[PDB]
Amino acid sequence: RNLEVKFTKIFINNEWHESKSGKKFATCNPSTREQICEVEEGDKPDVDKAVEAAQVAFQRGSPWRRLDALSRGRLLHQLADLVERDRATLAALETMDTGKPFLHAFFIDLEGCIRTLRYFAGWADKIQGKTIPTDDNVVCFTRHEPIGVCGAITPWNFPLLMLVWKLAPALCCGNTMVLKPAEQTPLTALYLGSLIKEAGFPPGVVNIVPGFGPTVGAAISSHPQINKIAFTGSTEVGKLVKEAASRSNLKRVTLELGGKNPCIVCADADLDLAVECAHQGVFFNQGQCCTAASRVFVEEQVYSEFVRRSVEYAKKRPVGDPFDVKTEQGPQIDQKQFDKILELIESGKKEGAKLECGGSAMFIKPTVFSEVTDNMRIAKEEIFGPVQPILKFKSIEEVIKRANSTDYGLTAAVFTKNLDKALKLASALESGTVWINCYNALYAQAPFGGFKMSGNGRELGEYALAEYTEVKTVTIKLG
Amino acid sequence: IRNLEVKFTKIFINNEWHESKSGKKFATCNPSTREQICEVEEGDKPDVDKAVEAAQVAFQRGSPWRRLDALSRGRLLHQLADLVERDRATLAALETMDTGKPFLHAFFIDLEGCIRTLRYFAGWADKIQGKTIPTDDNVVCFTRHEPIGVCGAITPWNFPLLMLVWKLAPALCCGNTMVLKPAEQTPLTALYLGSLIKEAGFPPGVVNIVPGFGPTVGAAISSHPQINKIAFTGSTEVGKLVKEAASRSNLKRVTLELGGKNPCIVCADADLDLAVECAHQGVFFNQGQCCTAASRVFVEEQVYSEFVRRSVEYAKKRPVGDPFDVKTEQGPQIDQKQFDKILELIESGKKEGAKLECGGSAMEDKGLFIKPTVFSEVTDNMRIAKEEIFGPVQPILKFKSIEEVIKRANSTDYGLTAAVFTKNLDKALKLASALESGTVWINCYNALYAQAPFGGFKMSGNGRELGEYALAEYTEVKTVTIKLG
Ligand SMILES: NC(=O)c1ccc[n+]([C@@H]2O[C@H](COP(=O)([O-])OP(=O)(O)OC[C@H]3O[C@@H](n4cnc5c(N)ncnc54)[C@H](O)[C@@H]3O)[C@@H](O)[C@H]2O)c1
Ligand SMILES: NC(=O)c1ccc[n+]([C@@H]2O[C@H](COP(=O)([O-])OP(=O)(O)OC[C@H]3O[C@@H](n4cnc5c(N)ncnc54)[C@H](O)[C@@H]3O)[C@@H](O)[C@H]2O)c1
Ligand SMILES: COc1ccc(-c2cn3cc(-c4cc(OC)cc(OC)c4)ccc3n2)cc1
Ligand SMILES: COc1ccc(-c2cn3cc(-c4cc(OC)cc(OC)c4)ccc3n2)cc1
Repeated sequence: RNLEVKFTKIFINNEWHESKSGKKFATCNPSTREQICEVEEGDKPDVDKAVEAAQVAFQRGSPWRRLDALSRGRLLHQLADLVERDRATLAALETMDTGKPFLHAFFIDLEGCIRTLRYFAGWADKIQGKTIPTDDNVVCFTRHEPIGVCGAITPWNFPLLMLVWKLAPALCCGNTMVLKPAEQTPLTALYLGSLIKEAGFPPGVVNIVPGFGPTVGAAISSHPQINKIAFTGSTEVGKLVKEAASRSNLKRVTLELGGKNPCIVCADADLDLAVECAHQGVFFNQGQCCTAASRVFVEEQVYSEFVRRSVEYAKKRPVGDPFDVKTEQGPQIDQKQFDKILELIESGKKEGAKLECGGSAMFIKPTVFSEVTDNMRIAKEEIFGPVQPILKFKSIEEVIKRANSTDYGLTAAVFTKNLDKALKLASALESGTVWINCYNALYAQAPFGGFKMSGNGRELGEYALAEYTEVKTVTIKLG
Repeated sequence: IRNLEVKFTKIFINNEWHESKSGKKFATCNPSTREQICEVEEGDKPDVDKAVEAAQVAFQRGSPWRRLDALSRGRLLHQLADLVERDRATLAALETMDTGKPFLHAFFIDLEGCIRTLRYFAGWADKIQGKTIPTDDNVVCFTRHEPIGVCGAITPWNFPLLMLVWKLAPALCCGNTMVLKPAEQTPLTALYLGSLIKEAGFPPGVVNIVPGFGPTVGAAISSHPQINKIAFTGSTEVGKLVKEAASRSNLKRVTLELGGKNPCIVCADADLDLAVECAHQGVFFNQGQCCTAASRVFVEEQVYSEFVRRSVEYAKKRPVGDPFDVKTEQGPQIDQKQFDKILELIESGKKEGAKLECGGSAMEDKGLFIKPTVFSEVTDNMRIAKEEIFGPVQPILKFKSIEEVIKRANSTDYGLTAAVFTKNLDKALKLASALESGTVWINCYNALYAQAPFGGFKMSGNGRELGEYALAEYTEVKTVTIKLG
């Protein structure tokens, strides 16, 4: 209920720290506008410090480096155990900090945090190079060593999850990390730093430096002693991080960004499954989600009954308090976007699109657009709010071209009972994940990540391990 | 072959030759005789835009190329490698003409390396393999390793045709399409291959070649919003530029290979005669102008002197002269910028206080050649020891303990390659593990195989080439996750 925030400082070498400037910023609560607490405002000197602590704890011969590969997973299981223990604490904090429904934060976010952690615990002693057939007198092989100090920079929509998805793989491969969390949502990250010292990782293996994007985050992406970065958030902000990494240190960068992620309904598709899952992927977590559906193509044979059954759904879903055990949808975080959404609601009005339900606030009331075309703004642009822009199509080959036309591509969900229509579509769509008769079906063992401008690199899979290893070749010649 | 005329100097788009949309041209010179081979078309963004739209369409869904069978793709690559072998002495000549590589070197290394690489990756085409992943009882989930799309490739002058092939083979077996820009210093063989690409029967628009200049064609490729992936072999300087440009627009995926301060450790318990021979050809091969050249040579005290003495006779004994001669080992350096720039670094050596055991100045001024040069008593903070010299210079150093030289070699930001010589099982391996280098040879030098990946650690690269690992850089992972009733 009323839960005290106990950790608010820079986490470095498993000791709690103050800004080298003593500056502080103050996270608030989107549910009820209320300053939660005051967190230390780190910055380049603070970063500079943690990055050194990471280099030391990564140095050869350190207690971290010498750990038996399986004891690396022992820790990772220990940390997951702890997360498991203090689970609702985290769900509570993550709710206070983001305004997610407390259950949503308890059964999705933290279930994902716990599962993702143990999955990569598995991999710690299964990271295998190759032994390669070359010449008769030559032993050749490759090792998959850890890259070094790893930079993690995450968004406020799934703070602890987006954070674990980078921490779990990075630590099993045996890097050390400097973590830098949103400003909107720094609480759960800072908690996990307690759990990290408790499970007993060596000091300096993980370090957290909360603060601001252009200050702290930008210090990371430019730092000469960080060897890799993982970023989850804004397309355009990723562009800069890639740039800075390139200008300084040539570090390895992997990004996960947004997208106009399509949602395709065929004539023979289960309609209640299609309509409802199209709903879960436009209105879940208040519409702000890496996996949200910018576009919803529907074949002419089921258009109106699709559009009709859709508007029935929007009006019945409960809004209100986040600690509500009867709600689905809390508030938005930063009104900076609140403006441009219910502006975009007029974009479709202005270009000739029927608005079948909703279109203003009370939060925003869930909205639905029929008669939408491709060229309208409300189908050209990502929307971090509930806006269901429903289009129409004759051919499978038609919607293939239409849905693939944007420069983004992180998610596509297809709905059909037909075997040929399922597979033909999946193979064609230029999307990192293609879901079929389901939405937001993320698993810790299937890689997530972007095609085209939705990012580069993958996360959550055996493929994740690639982004946290440098491949060394040994080539030995005998006499 | 001697007075062989250059047949190929135009731009290759959709398997048609072309002139500059501009009309301009530019010359390539023979560095051995310092005279002009001929003029090639100078491309620019409007040329690059032409080729990209070509490639964009040869990769379009249902293209002859995309509907093509997977093993047939393999067959074409095997087909193109046949042609190379046939026209091998044409190409190797062209390569020596353009670069002053000893011709025999280009025919037994360079071109050999090209055919072998084309064949390895030809073999990977029907064996690009994704995963099926267990998840819940009611879900089928699996991954496909789709091709990326239009892949830029941009390569230097030190191995013009080999650096091109290292990218073309994997990308082409993986089902991509390509816009290639060779170095302006060395455009001849990249064009010849384009002739063979067409003969081998590749669909038009699957490979395209626009020659021209770094800032002009190069950057137009790196920034182009419809190119989906770049490979770059070149300098660290240009390397940071190209990754930056890709970041600024279209967020392309970028893989980079760019030189190093490549350590060559020689332990006291070392076949010394092998160490001098390999750490000699290691330093000096290809006129010392190599991505993997040997720059800092660490030797243990117990053997420091007699190593140096053995290195210095090799240096004088090793033949320099006409590339077409069958007894040559070191042709000329590539151009005037390099020759002066290397000659200058020599003086920093003299003037930073290091015994000039041999050579030390250029010879027979009417050529672009340099006396093979050795140094002694070279300390760390010294200039010959901190910077990539791209030429014949052999700075030797003293070292005491293993842990001394582990720390000393991982002191740079580079780390493309390293050699270690010892007979000691634990030394070789302890060194092999601790060195921050991409490849680590042991009791050999310059041992590249297509099956083994090659690439940089730290500021020497991102990603790899020539291995099953190259496929990673030319495929995009998709996850298909089906749910059942
Ligand atoms: N003003 C507009 O036109 C407009 C419109 C809609 C949405 N938006 C975007 O919505 C975003 C919502 O926040 P978000 O976290 O989901 O995305 P984001 O890109 O802001 O996420 C950035 C993450 O990285 C850090 N970061 C921020 N700026 C950085 C920089 N310049 N260099 C390095 N690291 C940096 C932050 O601390 C946070 O961790 C805003 O950042 C904003 O760009 C803006
Ligand atoms: N006439 C000339 O300008 C000229 C001639 C000889 C030598 N040089 C210089 O000699 C050095 C030799 O370097 P190297 O060839 O080993 O590698 P490099 O990094 O100089 O060039 C690698 C390749 O990158 C391409 N490139 C160059 N600059 C680029 C840019 N800004 N954007 C995009 N692509 C670009 C070029 O076509 C070249 O083939 C370079 O400094 C080179 O430019 C220049
Ligand atoms: C309609 O009722 C449902 C209630 C609940 C679920 C449901 C989804 N879940 C997802 C995870 C998980 C793990 C992640 O990283 C591994 C990422 C991620 O993002 C979605 C989710 C864990 C548990 C879970 N349960 C489905 C249907
Ligand atoms: C003294 O006994 C020998 C035994 C074996 C060899 C030997 C090594 N080789 C390496 C290549 C090759 C291939 C490349 O790409 C695949 C790149 C590259 O660049 C340096 C070289 C080609 C031929 C070759 N032969 C020599 C001498």
